Amino acid sequence: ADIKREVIVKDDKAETNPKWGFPPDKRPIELHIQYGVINLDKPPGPTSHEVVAWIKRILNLEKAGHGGTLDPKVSGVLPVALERATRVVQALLPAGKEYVALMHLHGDVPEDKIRAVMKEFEGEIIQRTRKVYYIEILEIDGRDVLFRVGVEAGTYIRSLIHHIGLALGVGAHMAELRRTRSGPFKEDETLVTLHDLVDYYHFWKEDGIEEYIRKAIQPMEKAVEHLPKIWIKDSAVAAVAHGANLTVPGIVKLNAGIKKGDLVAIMTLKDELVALGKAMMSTQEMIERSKGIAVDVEKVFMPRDWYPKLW
Amino acid sequence: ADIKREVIVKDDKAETNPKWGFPPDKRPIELHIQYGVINLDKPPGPTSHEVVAWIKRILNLEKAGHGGTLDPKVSGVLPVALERATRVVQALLPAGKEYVALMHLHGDVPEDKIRAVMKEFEGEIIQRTRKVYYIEILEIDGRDVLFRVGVEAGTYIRSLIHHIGLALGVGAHMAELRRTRSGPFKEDETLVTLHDLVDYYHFWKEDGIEEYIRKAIQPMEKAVEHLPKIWIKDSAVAAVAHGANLTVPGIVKLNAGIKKGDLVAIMTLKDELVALGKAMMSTQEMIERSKGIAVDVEKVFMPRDWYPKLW
Amino acid sequence: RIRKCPKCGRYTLKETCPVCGEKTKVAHPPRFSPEDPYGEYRRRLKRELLGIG
Amino acid sequence: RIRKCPKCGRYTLKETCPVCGEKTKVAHPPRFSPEDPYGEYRRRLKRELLGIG
Ligand SMILES: [Zn+2]
Ligand SMILES: [Zn+2]
Repeated sequence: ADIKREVIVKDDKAETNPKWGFPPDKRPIELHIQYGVINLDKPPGPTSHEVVAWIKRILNLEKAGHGGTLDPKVSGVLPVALERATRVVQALLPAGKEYVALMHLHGDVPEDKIRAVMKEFEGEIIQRTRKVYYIEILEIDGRDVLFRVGVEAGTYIRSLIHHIGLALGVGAHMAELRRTRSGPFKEDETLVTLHDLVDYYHFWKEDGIEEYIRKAIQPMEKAVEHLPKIWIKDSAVAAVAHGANLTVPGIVKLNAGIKKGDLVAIMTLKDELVALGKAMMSTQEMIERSKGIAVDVEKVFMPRDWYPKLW
Repeated sequence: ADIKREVIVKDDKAETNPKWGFPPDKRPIELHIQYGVINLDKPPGPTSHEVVAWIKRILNLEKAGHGGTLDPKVSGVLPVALERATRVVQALLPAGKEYVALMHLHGDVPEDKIRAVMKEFEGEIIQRTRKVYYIEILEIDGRDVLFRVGVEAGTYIRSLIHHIGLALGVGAHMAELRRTRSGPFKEDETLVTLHDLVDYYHFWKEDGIEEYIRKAIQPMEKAVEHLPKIWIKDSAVAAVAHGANLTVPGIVKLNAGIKKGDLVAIMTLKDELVALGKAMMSTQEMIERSKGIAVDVEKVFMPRDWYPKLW
Repeated sequence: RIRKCPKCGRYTLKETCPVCGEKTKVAHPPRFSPEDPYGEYRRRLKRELLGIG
Repeated sequence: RIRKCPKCGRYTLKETCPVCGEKTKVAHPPRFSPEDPYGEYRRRLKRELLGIG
């Protein structure tokens, strides 16, 4: 579920100060890292915590955090938010995930049966109740089944495989698991390894080449790409950056379909992430009304200095 | 305690058949490996068991075993006996050991005091009662003490360090440990690493060069170099190889100072290890008497075919 | 057991990619270690494959 | 922390050997891994340092 949401403009005349802030992808290298997220390919073996610890050491960081814990033996997409953007991984909690898994059946089962049974596991499953968007069988060799599966956040693949084994009557074991997608993070040019990071950091710090480290780290905004957004005026950015909740008068435009309780991303007119919050009203109410709290801000990312309050 | 023992000749005329057996260091490569021991430098991290498992995989072996378990975090001399020689590590149970250790004091102690206290730990210590042959302080930097220690088999260095910390009053922790010697195995040209083994095995199996793998593996006889020995006639070799205990009439020459109960190595006149056993009498009795069981054989290494029984 | 083709990025258990015909590799990044003995070496390969000197 | 000088094989905690004057290295063998990606590479260094082809 990552289909472009419709945008409804409340203030057609709103403009932004080019001197305040920065286009997300045009931030000075240090700032880029301070507000960056790494689309890391976690290696099997270490825990996610240990991997993050390594990243902090490699990039000489003070803080960092991962989104969606991958177990020790599991490899693949591991979003790691850095420094000031650390908490942006919260935007990934509800993100859907895709995995590639190797299932080992404990008894012989006809290929036709395996395909039919794994076709019925698409949809709601209970492990409590989660949704499996799709199960694509890549290869079947006797007792080994290699398949790709898209799932709702919080779905346990090991349990899914266990239930598939029960349905087949022979039982099954998850021999290997690799996450291929977490929300907006997938196996594309942005997927990097720990060795890549070590080398790119070297090219930057020793050779003065920031190009590679820059490409190896994405702006934190990448983490909220699948979230409903609310774009606000420069003045509202200052207020929110200083701890206030977002009020309706500060809204310029927003995505349709937002409803009270939803996790939303507050954005500047330059598409910079200001803060994550819980919508207090629906898109319609935000457009109709002219006052009141539109969002209860839970976490602010925007530093107070980018869109300063000037008295 | 590895001082050359005196040899007493009982049968001055004994000779050996050059066609039977092989000088230990002149065995065809396959046989050399079948009866070889590796002086491996264990890397920190894996357990000794895991390291042996790796060695079996690298050298495509069926059996292998280590002498003197080194803990996961400990590195250094790890004798690994291969295939048919696997059990020869038993000859290392009573072998003395040397380690290099880094001790971290939990409180400041004057350098003069540290040296005096670690000088008093040389000798008997209880951890139950074991002997510390020597403690040589290499370097002292504040709370860090790097020292070399020679100890009797079964001495726990961690406990030794703990007791030294108690004596200093501040307490101490063993930050790092490396075994530098186990019986006849030490850090010399024969010490090899797992990577060395992988590469030498490649040079042998792919390039047809056995020189390096040969040098990387020592004849099993190396493991009993510190043991009292009894050299026997070719005919006695056949009998012992076929399961019999060694009788006095089969003895050609032997080390002095052997006493009932001692672990001894039975050797052919070509210095090949025939078997390990428990002496049933003393050197003097073996020389004086002319009959009776001299050694209760516990493990036979010599295959039945090298010194065949011919009827 | 899980492998991938360096080309189309196809996941497979086979040693040779079925859709392209090339030796597949383990579908997971190399183990990481704080030592990194060949760091300077592989950097020279990149520093040369990217043109840096 | 435990280091050794490639020359006299002296054990020390210092970065530079005190008796020889050279950068010391960790007194323990490299971590082992079933992967060994550079196996062919280091073998070429030996296969050349030993003269094998
Ligand atoms: Zn392909
Ligand atoms: Zn030196």
